[PDB]
Amino acid sequence: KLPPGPTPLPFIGNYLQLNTEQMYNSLMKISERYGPVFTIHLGPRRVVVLCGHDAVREALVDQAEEFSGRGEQATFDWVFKGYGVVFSNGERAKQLRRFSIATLRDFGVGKRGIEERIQEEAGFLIDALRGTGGANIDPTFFLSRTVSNVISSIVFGDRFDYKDKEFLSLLRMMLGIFQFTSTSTGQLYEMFSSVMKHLPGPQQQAFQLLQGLEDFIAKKVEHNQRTLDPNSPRDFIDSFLIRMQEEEKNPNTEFYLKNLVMTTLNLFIGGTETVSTTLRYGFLLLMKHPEVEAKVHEEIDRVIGKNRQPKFEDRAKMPYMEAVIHEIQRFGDVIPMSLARRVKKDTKFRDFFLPKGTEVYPMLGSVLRDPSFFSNPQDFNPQHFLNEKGQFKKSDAFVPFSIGKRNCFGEGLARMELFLFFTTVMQNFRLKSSQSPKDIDVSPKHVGFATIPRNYTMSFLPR
Ligand code: HEM
Ligand SMILES: CC[C@@H]1C(=O)OC[C@@H]1Cc1cncn1C
Repeated sequence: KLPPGPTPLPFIGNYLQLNTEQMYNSLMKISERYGPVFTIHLGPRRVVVLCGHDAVREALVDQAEEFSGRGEQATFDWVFKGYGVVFSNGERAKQLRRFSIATLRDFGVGKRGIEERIQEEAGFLIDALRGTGGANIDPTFFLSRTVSNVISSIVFGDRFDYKDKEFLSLLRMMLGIFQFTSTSTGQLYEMFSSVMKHLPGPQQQAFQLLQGLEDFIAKKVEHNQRTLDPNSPRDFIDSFLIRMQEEEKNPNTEFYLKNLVMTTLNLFIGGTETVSTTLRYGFLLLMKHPEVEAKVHEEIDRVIGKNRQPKFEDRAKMPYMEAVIHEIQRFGDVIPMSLARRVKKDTKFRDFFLPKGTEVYPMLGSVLRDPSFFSNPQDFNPQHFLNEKGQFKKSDAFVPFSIGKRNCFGEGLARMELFLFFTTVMQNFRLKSSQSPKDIDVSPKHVGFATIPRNYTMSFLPR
């Protein structure tokens, strides 16, 4: 009655069928044998796996409510423990998601306000990139300081100074955690956390980075409590603390300190790491494909010029830039197995029985690379989202933010960030790799919870 899958052994589950260094490939290799919907055992953790566009959409959209429960990511749940928007369920999820979405809008997300903040911030990236004097540099922290400063703008009330040593520290913590969760040890941790959380190893270093990010948030919150004005909120934290006051006589309220610290931490991490990684992978992809970079320059110079900052409405007159970013996201596949979902109830799904609480892995990478939706799925080719005529061609398999009821509500900010950061860098600079185009490896360095591109250096040269 459960979907078919390979026979597990007691406790270790399907250990013998999985290579934890390549979870995505192992699962895809299993899906080739069993079909697109299968049951896998991550140790004693039973998970149903959805591969391909049709399986992912049929579950997450066509049966949206049923598949709207949140599952586990054990590394991250070490600190969160079900608190905060991302890892919450039921009433807690309803309440925090509604609040988060509305308070981000109040602070300019999808509005003129945040567009101005992003333009300013891009401005500061531009100056910082000129300041290398065309140097061969690691762009990791330049990109990530810039990106993080936007969400930090919204949640903490001010940006970080690029020279701030504590800022760099947090960014290393973030990079560190995503790194770990995409290593074989990270993925074994997903299978055997109840043992491994008590064992020395890279787990312990990852928990310590998570604890450092937690301590920094709770000290930012403590500061806000001590200085709050209930009639003029400075930031997201302020808004949340005001609601905590209004709610202190509701006995069943989800608005309390632990949910504030953990939601704020979801936002800070969310709004920092994915867009940053996307950009870094982006500049690698473009350096590997000079023909695509040249076509980008052409369009920016024609539609925008050189005399001003790019804006968000510029998107509508720029078919090719939209297709490069969509293709960057589709190739990049930054979060390849989504965040895990779970069935809210005993559930019937295309002739299988899913008991209440069964964890579900929507293989977003299998949709981004579904050969029914994309011609040569393993090639970076911006034409994947283009008319024969050259107009922007959408895709139902374009799913890097997932779909359904618990879909990324950061999509709006991220899309605005990607566009303005990519064009404003492209307008002001051309990209020059440390090796020739043919010797650049664009294959990932780590794939697990995230797709992590290889360490590289590059140069930014003015036009
Ligand atoms: C390149 C950019 C981004 C990518 C690829 C991405 C990807 C994802 C994915 C795959 C999920 C899981 C959704 C699901 O379970 O169906 C998610 C959820 C989430 N994301 Fe993002 N995201 C991005 C940007 C952002 C930004 C900028 C923020 C914060 C401003 C953010 C915050 C969140 C939050 C809070 C959730 C939890 C949704 C929920 O459980 O209700 N993300 N994102
Ligand atoms: C594993 C959950 C991570 C967290 O703490 O909150 C969001 C984050 C994952 C994520 C979702 N959207 C972008 N990111 C980087």
